[PDB]
Amino acid sequence: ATFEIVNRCSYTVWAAASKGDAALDAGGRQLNSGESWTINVEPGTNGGKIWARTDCYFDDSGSGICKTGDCGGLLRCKRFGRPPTTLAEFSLNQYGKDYIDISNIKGFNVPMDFSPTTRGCRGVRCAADIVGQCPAKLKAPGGGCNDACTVFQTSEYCCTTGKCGPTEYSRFFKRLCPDAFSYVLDKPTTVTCPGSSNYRVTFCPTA
Repeated sequence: ATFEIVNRCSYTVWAAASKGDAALDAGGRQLNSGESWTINVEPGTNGGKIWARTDCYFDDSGSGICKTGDCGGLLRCKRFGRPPTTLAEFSLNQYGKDYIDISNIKGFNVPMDFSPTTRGCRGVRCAADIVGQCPAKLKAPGGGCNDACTVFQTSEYCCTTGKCGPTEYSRFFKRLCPDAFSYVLDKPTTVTCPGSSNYRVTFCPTA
């Protein structure tokens, strides 16, 4: 599958692509404003994620640190990133279908559109100014807006035991971005696409 990752933000972002135990394609790339990166994602990739990282620096060996979304200090991500991270999530060729979503469960850093570039299903977007509107306790010191699980680390917010429900914090993300997951047990906003679709992830999508 082809994924085009496009940075339309005014700021640089360091794109990342991983399935949690390995990079997808090169795993990461610096994208200055307006740049894109086209990757190949293998068919059958399950539990893949693409995200932006902000305010990074790396040395010539590709080791360094990002203020949002850092993946073990690497340019070329092998593992998922540190919150806060707006997440484009996908599982491909799953019993004949692809499944895509955007999630704020791990917070929000950069606005995102995640759309097919082939026919037959909708895209989703979360492009409200969540960072500017972020409630005080969720503001991350390095920038972006943490989820309440990362901040409070209890099942009330993490949905590890019993049956978690919405909180004022989850409702904040949901109100700003109805089409993204706001907590683990949110009513799903996943889109079912034809198997073997192609996609575009756009940071700071055009309104």
